[PDB]
Amino acid sequence: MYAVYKQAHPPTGLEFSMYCNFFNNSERNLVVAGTSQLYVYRLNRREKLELAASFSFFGNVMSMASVQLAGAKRDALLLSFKDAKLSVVEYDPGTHDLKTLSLHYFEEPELRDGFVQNVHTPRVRVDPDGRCAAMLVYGTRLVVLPFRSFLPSYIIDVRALDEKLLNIIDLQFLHGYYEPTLLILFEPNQTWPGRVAVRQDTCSIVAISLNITQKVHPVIWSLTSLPFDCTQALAVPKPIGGVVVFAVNSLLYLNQSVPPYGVALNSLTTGTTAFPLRTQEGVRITLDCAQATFISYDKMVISLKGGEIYVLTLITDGMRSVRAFHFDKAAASVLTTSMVTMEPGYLFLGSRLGNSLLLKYTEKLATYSFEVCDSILNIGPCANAAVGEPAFLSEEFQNSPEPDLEIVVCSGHGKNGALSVLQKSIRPQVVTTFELPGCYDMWTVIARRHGFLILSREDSTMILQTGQEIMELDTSGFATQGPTVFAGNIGDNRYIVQVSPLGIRLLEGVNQLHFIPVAPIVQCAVADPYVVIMSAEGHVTMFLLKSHRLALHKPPLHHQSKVITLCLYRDLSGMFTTPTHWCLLVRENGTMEIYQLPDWRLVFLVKNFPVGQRVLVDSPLVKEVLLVALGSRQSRPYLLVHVDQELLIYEAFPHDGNLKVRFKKVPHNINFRRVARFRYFEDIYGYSGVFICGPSPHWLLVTGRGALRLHPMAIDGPVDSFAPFHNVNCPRGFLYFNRQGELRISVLPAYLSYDAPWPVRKIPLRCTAHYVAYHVESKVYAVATSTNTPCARIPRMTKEFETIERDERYIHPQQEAFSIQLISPVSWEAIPNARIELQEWEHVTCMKTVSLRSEETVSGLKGYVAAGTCLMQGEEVTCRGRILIMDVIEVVPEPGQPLTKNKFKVLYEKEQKGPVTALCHCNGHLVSAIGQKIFLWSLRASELTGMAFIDTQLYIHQMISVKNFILAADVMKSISLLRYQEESKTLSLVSRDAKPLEVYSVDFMVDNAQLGFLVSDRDRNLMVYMYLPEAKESFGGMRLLRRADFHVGAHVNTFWRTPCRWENKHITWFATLDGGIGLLLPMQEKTYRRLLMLQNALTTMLPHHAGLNPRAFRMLHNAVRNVLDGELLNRYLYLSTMERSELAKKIGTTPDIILDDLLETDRVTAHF
Amino acid sequence: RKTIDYNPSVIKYLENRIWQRDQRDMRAIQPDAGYYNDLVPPIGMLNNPMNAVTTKFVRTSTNKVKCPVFVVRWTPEGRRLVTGASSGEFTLWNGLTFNFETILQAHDSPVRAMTWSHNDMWMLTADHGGYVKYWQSNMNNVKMFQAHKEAIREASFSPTDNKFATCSDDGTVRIWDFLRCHEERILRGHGADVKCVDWHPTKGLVVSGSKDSQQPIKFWDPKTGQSLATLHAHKNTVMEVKLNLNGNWLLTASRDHLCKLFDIRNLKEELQVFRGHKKEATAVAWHPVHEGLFASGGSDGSLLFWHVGVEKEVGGMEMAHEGMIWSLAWHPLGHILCSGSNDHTSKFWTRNRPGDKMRDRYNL
Amino acid sequence: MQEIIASVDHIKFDLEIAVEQQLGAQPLPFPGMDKSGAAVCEFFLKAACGKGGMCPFRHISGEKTVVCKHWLRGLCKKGDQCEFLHEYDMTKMPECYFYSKFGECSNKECPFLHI
RNA sequence: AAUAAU
Ligand SMILES: [Zn+2]
Ligand SMILES: [Zn+2]
Ligand SMILES: [Zn+2]
Repeated sequence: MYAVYKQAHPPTGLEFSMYCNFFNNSERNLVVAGTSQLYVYRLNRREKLELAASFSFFGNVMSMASVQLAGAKRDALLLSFKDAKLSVVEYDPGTHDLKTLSLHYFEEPELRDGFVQNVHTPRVRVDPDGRCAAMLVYGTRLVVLPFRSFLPSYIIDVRALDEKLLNIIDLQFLHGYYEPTLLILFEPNQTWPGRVAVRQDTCSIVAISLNITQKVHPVIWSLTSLPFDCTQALAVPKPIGGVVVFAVNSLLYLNQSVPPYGVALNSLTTGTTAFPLRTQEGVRITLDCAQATFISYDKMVISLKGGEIYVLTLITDGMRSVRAFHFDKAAASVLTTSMVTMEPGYLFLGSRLGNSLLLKYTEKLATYSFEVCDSILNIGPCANAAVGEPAFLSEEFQNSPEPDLEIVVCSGHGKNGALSVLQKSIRPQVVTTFELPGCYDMWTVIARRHGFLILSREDSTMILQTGQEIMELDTSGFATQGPTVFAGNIGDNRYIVQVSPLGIRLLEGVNQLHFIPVAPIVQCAVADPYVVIMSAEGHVTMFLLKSHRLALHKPPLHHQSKVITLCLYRDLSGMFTTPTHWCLLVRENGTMEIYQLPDWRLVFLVKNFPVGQRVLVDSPLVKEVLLVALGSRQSRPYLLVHVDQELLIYEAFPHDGNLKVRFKKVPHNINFRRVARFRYFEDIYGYSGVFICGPSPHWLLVTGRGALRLHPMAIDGPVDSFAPFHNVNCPRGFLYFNRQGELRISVLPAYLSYDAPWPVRKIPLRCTAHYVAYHVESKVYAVATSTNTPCARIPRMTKEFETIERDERYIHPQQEAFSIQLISPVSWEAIPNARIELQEWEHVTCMKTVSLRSEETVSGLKGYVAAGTCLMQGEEVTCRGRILIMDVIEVVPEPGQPLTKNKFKVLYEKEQKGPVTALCHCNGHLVSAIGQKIFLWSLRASELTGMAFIDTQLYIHQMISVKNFILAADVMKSISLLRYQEESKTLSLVSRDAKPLEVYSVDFMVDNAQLGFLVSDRDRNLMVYMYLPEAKESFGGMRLLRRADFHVGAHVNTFWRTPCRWENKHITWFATLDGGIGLLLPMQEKTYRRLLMLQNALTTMLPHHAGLNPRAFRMLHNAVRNVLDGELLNRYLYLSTMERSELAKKIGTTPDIILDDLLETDRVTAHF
Repeated sequence: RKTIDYNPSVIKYLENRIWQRDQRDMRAIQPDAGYYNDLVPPIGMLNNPMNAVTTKFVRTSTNKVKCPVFVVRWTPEGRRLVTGASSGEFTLWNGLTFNFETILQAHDSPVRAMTWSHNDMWMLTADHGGYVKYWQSNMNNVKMFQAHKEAIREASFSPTDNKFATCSDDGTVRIWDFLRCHEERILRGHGADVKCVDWHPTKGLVVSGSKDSQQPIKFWDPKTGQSLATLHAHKNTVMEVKLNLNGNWLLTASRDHLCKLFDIRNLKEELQVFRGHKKEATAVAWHPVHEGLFASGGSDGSLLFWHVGVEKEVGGMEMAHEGMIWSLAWHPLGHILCSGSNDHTSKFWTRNRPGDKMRDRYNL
Repeated sequence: MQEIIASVDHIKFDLEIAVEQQLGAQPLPFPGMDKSGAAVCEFFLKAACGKGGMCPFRHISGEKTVVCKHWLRGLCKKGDQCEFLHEYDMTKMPECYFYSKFGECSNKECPFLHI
């Protein structure tokens, strides 16, 4: 019934791109957006993209455009969302956010002309002159948005133009015209590729001059014979002018004053186009799904299907009348979903189903050579996921109760098809453990290898000399009669300084130079060559390295209120303007004051710092604060403050003699419910960041990509202290204390990239990964992959075959050849000679690991791997399948290849009496949908005997069982519910949803006693059904009744359950088809009802990005909203304490209780 | 023999769903004969309704009794097509190879109505004698009674199947209770033979097309039995009254060679008229998946495919079928269409295959 | 692997309880119906259902051996009173008519027993 | 056995 939706992995995969002036008019930026995310990238000159800002929307973007409005200092963004929503957003200096300028709703019921199912997406266009704009709404309404910043827009009934335009394909704003001219590529008389002998060429192009003031839109330059297969159209820039139409097997250039010039590409146009077409020489390609863009007025770059990159030149004479075309196959690249020419010499190839990569071109010595400069990690369409246990786990952590797992996803497609070994937390590879009692804090110094190691005890202090052998010292050179408060590197990794309550000592190494005596010191921070020590009463002293010898300089500070914390900073990249040294500071009254180290003039001030404002502008009980520069060359600083067992971390941005900087908070999921807590490591496996100790350890990493990443170390429980390490036996690695006083020498596992939001490894297979399954015995993964080959035979029936013979300008259809691999978790490299090659056309419809019963094992089950294939040979050849039951065995490994000890064993393979469209097991049986039925087989020695069959539906494509109940799923009709009574071999239909529905996948929502059937929809809806026989709508349980509803922002295809870290409730994780991972955690009635009030308050009394509505977004497609929104509920933690108190008092609950309810949903959702 | 299997197309669509987010990512099917495996069901290609203009001919299904077919209906799962002939026979044909399975004797009088309940369970019928019968999915008759004293021309279930409405040549529309099988109210007022009745998908309307020129179409109230409205749409003898599943349009089909799309919300303004039938339009079938596309069976045998928003016909087969078409039933997927005929026969039509010179006798 | 991390064997479900007791199962109407695909009565097997002929579920007897050939096709009207076995055991299937009388079996996917 | 092969 009740639940809460939480998002684990944000969607990956861009959809739109553009090179606009987002931040200011001086320098342009690359703005790329996925589904519900917008990223503004930079270019750092190796050429690496850097993330500038990211924003999340309560909607799925359907287009994007930019305008330089009259008098603006920026570029406005014309976002477009589903069902005719237009939002004009803009960057907002001083809040570092996306402000909204004008949001237009066009959801009148009369604009749709009575069409309930909307199959058209909005498409936003703009003039190159920045004079107008447009939007094709519902495919028949055109919202013209005039520009002088805005003017009262109007709607053009495109169907009521001088000629009614139907089935509009693409529309563009033209170049070099007196009035905004719009091209409309449309099909007045639609046709289909399979019906082209009676409707040969059905396309047209029309240009309409938009008169803004008089609202009159005449027609000029109409053409009415274009080939039927016209996919898109591009407007050639001003010097030449006109438009190019990207037919599937053709390319046109059209201008109003000159005849058309079209060239064919492949000889599939012989009888499908009567348009006068030439025959291109030396080129045979298809422009069916191909991005494109213009390098200059003459050349354009095309990225076809398959990723091949071409560079087409518009050969023209001195009259600028395009005379000829010239293609040339340049370096191939990813499958692109968008493209944009960033620089004079650069390009960007965005992609959703494959990593998006930035290119760079140079002239060959008319001809260009394309290199690659950067790529963006992309967990592409998550077709499948097979949760498994990591191969390597330290014997130290082998004794923990909670399971340690990992998920392997079938991401990408085609040439970019791969596997994604996703994990959530950091698992150290402990090398050596020392049982040291009492000591809690430590510091690793450098004397780059860490020469020493200083440990703090209650009364004494012992130092370990690391290197060849780690051994405690006994001689002089350090203070041992008392605890150490700080010990680090002063100078440039060439001097040693340790801080003691009685003073500060400067050491050159083993030896000690001199002792400077000094309210015992409680905290110290060092920024070379500046050392600052804070006493217990708030006194602050400054020390400088004056030649070496530390020098005393009392800082002039007026202590109106006592200083509670203080931090030291040293900026290398100029952002703290008006390298330089700054001493952050937090006062008792709540004011934060960035200072100047050389001088001491006040440079910043915030009136109420502990509150947690979402933006800090110039002029409780904060415990620790740390300001450190993270990123390439230490460019973008971050502020981390520990206040009232709650962590809030501020970014930094510039904004115009006080500091020309401002700090903005960033979303968060860390709850902390004198020993430092933020530990800065400069190089740990090649990473820089901060380690946050405490009850929930977390790792703060940000690479040259500039994007912040937070990773937890849940295994081994809380962490007391931490320190980086670099030894001869231990390479770049760390060193932390356990709650049980267990020092742990560790090293980060080397097979994972900690740049992604979740530590991931991409296993490029170079083929299409379809399924994945984990065999518990022998602990190996199986993978079903497909590779494309040209098709040279046409299956027929009478069997016979026909050979495909044509001319040399012919495009061969891509046939798929399937095969089942065996991926070893130990090295993530396929196992040689362990591969199953299926028949010629066999398409693996399903593949799962199945626990069929057996008697050899002590338990009643064995755990083979079961698959179901199917011969796809057109709609005219009867479709039949095969069940393939493979067991992974062990053999003596071949010498030199330890990974060849495994090998598939084909117990069973037979030609069934229909396609095996779905598979599952029930209490040790095998259930399989073979056509219009579901069978239930028993595992004999090497055969399968049938037990009970029943008829279900058209096409069952997803089955799953609990104990005796089978939850089928149909492509069109609905889910079902079938029950197996073991005593008598009968399969019975318990219930069945009575309404049509295009299902994607099914799973189970498990509560203590009730059982809900979580179902995913084509329209991106998540709903929970139930079997309640004592209700009225369901006669005797005959109907299944929906009890929960939710509209997720992405398609979901796979589910899996993990118990809450809550007596008998299970989480139901899913991975969306755009690289996202979410949860669905059940909840109690009281909790759901008392959080719905907070959700309503958040929806109503908060401003949202682009002015969107959260509540309207989540309404399904009648709606029974029993699923909370953990993404919208998260914004309550973002709010300051004052705003939290105000909203809580408004809704009638207390902030502490609301937090307790919110933080438990994170505590019990910390798996993987 | 011919065998139109939708499994390859459904598997191909299931494969595409993973990495194609709309039609904008769909790789272009080419008009070449070697592109047999690139098809997807109408569910895949959604913004190109052109594909489900089923003009390819698969096979002609005839009985050995040779009696005109008055109603054809597909089993809710599509497993087979049931055919109500003029002798009461219930011939069942396969749903994948369209081959004879079994011939029953359901009614003593010609079958005229056959509606499968909104759930798979039940299948109402009706014959020239007025009798109504209940059937299970295993073709076992469960109950029978006389609903009207004159031939029932149609029977339509409610959104929740507890009630169904029937129309008779007696000139009245009655509304019955499913389980009790007891008439509730007689919706009198048409004054002449009623030839169609369609229960609105959700709101609970009962529209009816009548042979009387004064009130050719009336809107009823299932509960109170009132007459919510009247509509003077056609000149004579509205043959088929069908409602769109979206709950907005009402498409009629009269004996004046015309089919008119009406908006139930606005009965004063005629929304669209579909000219192009050379003779009476005696059948209509909205598409299961494409809202806007529908077929049409003329009294000359012509079979036309229309769309809402397009002035001219999308394209059909004049002389698609000898005699006059009586009913049309799309396959639940929508990739096949069976046409009943007065010429003792029915025919199966499927989408064209890419790469065929459309020289068939029903095409050119 | 799904049954190892999260097991559903120690949880007594409301669905299990409901189907165990035939909860909310109203007697079917029209005594002449069949209602194929319905579970077997769990009460008639121990003592008695108490709703003979009106039961939503199926009442079974241990006498029939040959599998109903119409039930396979999905159209047999006798149903609860069918004189032939109603399970998928493919060892009591009828003997192939063509093999037994008209020589051999034309189709190679025949499930009828060949003797 | 009620059309398994119409
Ligand atoms: Zn019983
Ligand atoms: Zn039987
Ligand atoms: Zn045989």
